[PDB]
Amino acid sequence: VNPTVFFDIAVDGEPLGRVSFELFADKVPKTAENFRALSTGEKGFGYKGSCFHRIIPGFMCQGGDFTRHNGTGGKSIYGEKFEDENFILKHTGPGILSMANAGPNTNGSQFFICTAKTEWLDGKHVVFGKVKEGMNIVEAMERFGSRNGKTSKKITIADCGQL
Amino acid sequence: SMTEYKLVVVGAVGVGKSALTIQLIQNHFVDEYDPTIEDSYRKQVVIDGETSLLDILDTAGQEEYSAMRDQYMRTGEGFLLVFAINNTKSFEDIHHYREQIKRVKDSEDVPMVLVGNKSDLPSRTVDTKQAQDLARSYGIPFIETSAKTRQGVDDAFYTLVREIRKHKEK
Ligand SMILES: CCn1c(-c2cccnc2[C@H](C)OC)c2c3cc(ccc31)-c1csc(n1)C[C@H](NC(=O)[C@H](C(C)C)N(C)C(=O)N1CC(OC)C1)C(=O)N1CCC[C@H](N1)C(=O)OCC(C)(C)C2
Ligand SMILES: Nc1nc2c(ncn2[C@@H]2O[C@H](COP(=O)(O)OP(=O)(O)NP(=O)(O)O)[C@@H](O)[C@H]2O)c(=O)[nH]1
Ligand SMILES: [Mg+2]
Repeated sequence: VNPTVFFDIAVDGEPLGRVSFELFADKVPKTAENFRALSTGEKGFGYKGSCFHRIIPGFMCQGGDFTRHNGTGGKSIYGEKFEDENFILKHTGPGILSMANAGPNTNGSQFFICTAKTEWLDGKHVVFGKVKEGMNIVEAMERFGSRNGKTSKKITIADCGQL
Repeated sequence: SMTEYKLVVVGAVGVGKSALTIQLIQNHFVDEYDPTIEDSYRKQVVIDGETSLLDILDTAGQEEYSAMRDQYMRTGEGFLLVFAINNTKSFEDIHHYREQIKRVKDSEDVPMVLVGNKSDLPSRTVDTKQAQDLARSYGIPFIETSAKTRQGVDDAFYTLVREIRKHKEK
């Protein structure tokens, strides 16, 4: 069965709520395994404590830079970057979990949660999971965003792991 | 006198668009890279004794989202075309930015300044002569700048204002 992971989201350190994700190990196994391991921290690094640094209402919540803490960094469990695995799945609407990148074959750890359909990213960003529970928490995170992505309070992954 | 100008800073990712803008607006430089989505700034300046409000639109280096980027170009009155002197691709990219501006504004006479940034770095790949010749072939000014040392920062923006002023009053 596809694994499930959770993020406990915090606002300036205060609990906001929990978001859980189904990871599509059945169709995107290498990319799902990276996100799973980064969520548990089992390699000695990962998402816990990192920030959703770019939140743009109507589009997405982006996070995952645990190496530079400024939106430029992150790394995978396979090295600094890994190839685009496939583009089977598309950015079909709210809750889609997909890899951020800086061009072809630059997957690291940064990711985004769609808050709307973003079909123009199809074929350029690898979709590998979806929100299971907590879309209402994602909707709350979105309200902290702005046009250029800067958030009005600091939104962090206070805890995360595999369910 | 009092006037106002909409200036737009364009160029490939990482060439120093934001660092140049923040040096003009806030008079400081940091090595830290904060990638731009979109930022807008307002500053009152005096150029050649004439007071002006500068509205600076600091764009992202990415060239997707043509609908938004076309609007940037329709609204802007003058454009800084920024490349980095140690990034040959960013210099090769310059003609695309100019072609887009001419296309969107349907004009061969749009105020623009070519900016060669990071002049402080000892890792040059683009010769000054190459950039001078390209700006000359465009009929626009060329200025080398460093956001780190502030060299040429005021001159780059003030030169673009002078190009706009000339265009408006001609
Ligand atoms: C023209 C304005 N504009 C718009 C847009 C378009 C229409 C209408 N209104 C707007 C906005 C509201 O008008 C201000 C967008 C938009 C997006 C960008 C820049 C400007 C944008 C942008 C910049 S980088 C990127 N998009 C892809 C980004 N990659 C990185 O962050 C990587 C990291 C993962 C390493 N870095 C940092 C990097 O690539 N560097 C290039 C350099 O290398 C060294 C750094 C990435 O994967 N995602 C995950 C997927 C959504 C996407 N971000 C994102 O934010 O879309 C925002 C969105 C959807 C609103 C589109
Ligand atoms: N040495 C040196 N570094 C510079 C100079 N200008 C910018 N930098 C550095 O180059 C990096 C990128 O600068 P930045 O202004 O963010 O570039 P940008 O064109 O705005 N990038 P983007 O398109 O993503 O918004 C930063 O680390 C910054 O400190 C310069 O004149 N000299
Ligand atoms: Mg910038």
